Amino acid sequence: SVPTKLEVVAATPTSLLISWDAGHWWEWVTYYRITYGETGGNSPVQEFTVPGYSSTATISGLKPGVDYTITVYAPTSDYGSPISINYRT
Amino acid sequence: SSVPTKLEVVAATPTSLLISWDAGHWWEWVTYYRITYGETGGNSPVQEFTVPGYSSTATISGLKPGVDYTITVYAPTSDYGSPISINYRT
Amino acid sequence: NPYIYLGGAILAEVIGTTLMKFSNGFTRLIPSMGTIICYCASFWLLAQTLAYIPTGIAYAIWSGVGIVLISLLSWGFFGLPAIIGMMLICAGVLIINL
Amino acid sequence: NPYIYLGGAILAEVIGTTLMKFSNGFTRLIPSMGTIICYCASFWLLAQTLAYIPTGIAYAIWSGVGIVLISLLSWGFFGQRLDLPAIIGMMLICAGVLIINLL
Ligand SMILES: C[n+]1ccc(-c2cc[n+](C)cc2)cc1
Repeated sequence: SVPTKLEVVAATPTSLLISWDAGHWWEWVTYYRITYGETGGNSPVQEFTVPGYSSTATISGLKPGVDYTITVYAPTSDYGSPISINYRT
Repeated sequence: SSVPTKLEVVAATPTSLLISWDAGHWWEWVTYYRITYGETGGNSPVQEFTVPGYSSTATISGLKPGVDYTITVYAPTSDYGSPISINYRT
Repeated sequence: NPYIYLGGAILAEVIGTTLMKFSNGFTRLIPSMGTIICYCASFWLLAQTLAYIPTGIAYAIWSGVGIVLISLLSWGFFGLPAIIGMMLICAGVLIINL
Repeated sequence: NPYIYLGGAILAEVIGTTLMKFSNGFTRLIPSMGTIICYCASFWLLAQTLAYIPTGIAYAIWSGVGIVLISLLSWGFFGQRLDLPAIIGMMLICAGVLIINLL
């Protein structure tokens, strides 16, 4: 159910500004954890967390041309499966 | 038999002061000390900021050099003791 | 006066526990903040109302109107000895209230 | 043991309330920090037993004993104020509590 609609608004060779639909007031979670790592897997992934009222987040420090996989987890799996997508800088 | 005690200026600086005070005994420790600072001449209001009661030190910034100021460390209420106030010229 | 804040702390705790049953594991941000605000207020309310009235009385009174009001608004929109027993403690408050 | 890990939760709250009178409106450090800690302990143990103990049983047990426990701690830690006549009101408040949970 939440989060819903994970897409990339702006894109730099080294950065990605992502956004999602945080739900709607009474379905606002307290936080979303965002996981971004290389689409391959030669190294582990990176991960941070964003407050639940926020629907957007920035991802800095990426390598140009490399494809990445971004996942936005809810606080728990009860709010639905985590939405994940793919993008190339 | 009041708190806080011994309000002194540890370090100084033209634009910043570092102060401390004797928090007293453990049963005399409070939850938040509020601290007020302003000009000695008194042609302005009084800046105020709080600080948790488990710290005996507080740092103030944004002062104008050369001016004489008056610092006063308060308590949550007026039951713990009279507030200690001192002076210092940056 | 002192039995106004005690009952105000009762309403606060009841609203907190109900906003907790609405929210999940403190995840639903809006009612999660409600529970924190309701609690932080109610604890600051009990801290101030315990200095006035005897504490074992503010205790007893709270456990009374607590389940009394929690089951009062239970039949409100959500989910016999409970109606008369309500008036029983309610009269018990009436012989420890001003 | 569920009923005994409840007893830790009820006594932690019983201890914490008498410290809240010392908290002085949450303005005195050590009693102010003391009552939030004691209540955190009560939280930890109640939820530990709610997985085994039914609701109103644990609550009315808390009620009667809690009215009893701190009222004797108040008759010793501090003393007595009393602004009305019947002590038995709290026992029949507790009774009114006992007959809307259990009954
Ligand atoms: C954490 N905490 C919650 C509620 C109370 C409370 C005390 C007495 N009664 C009767 C009800 C609620 C005390 C502490």
